[PDB]
Amino acid sequence: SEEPSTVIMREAARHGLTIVRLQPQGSRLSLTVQPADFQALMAWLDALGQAGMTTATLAVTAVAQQPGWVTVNTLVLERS
Amino acid sequence: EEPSTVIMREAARHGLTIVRLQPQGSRLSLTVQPADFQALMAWLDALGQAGMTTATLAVTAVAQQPGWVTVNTLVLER
Repeated sequence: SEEPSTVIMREAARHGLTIVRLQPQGSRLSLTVQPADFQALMAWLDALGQAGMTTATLAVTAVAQQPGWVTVNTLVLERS
Repeated sequence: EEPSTVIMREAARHGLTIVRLQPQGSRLSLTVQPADFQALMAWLDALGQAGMTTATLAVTAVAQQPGWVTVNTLVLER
């Protein structure tokens, strides 16, 4: 059905995420994302899960002086 | 309410098992057993709505169970 990049970018536009890099990682997808509002990042990951893309690795750390924001240290998704 | 009360009540509401909850001032370091990722995120969202932010999170998928993860690091901030 839809290619993963289409879903990822449509949902990134909806939830306010900036994609620095999207590249394959074996059969998975590695995403490099600019620092983000954690609530918006969770809403985006939930939308990707609804499109059949599970979160294989996620590591985030709060941004200094902005506790509700996080640096996305690692993000890897599985294809649908 | 004390942060541990909210954290433990909400973990039980989302089926998550806490095996260590260690205070570090305004930060709380947790050790959580492997979990359904959607439930883990729902718990963190409910904690955020109660004023407790996710300061550090590191998870990796469970091999052969893709919707599940191991919670390698979890630190919350009150």
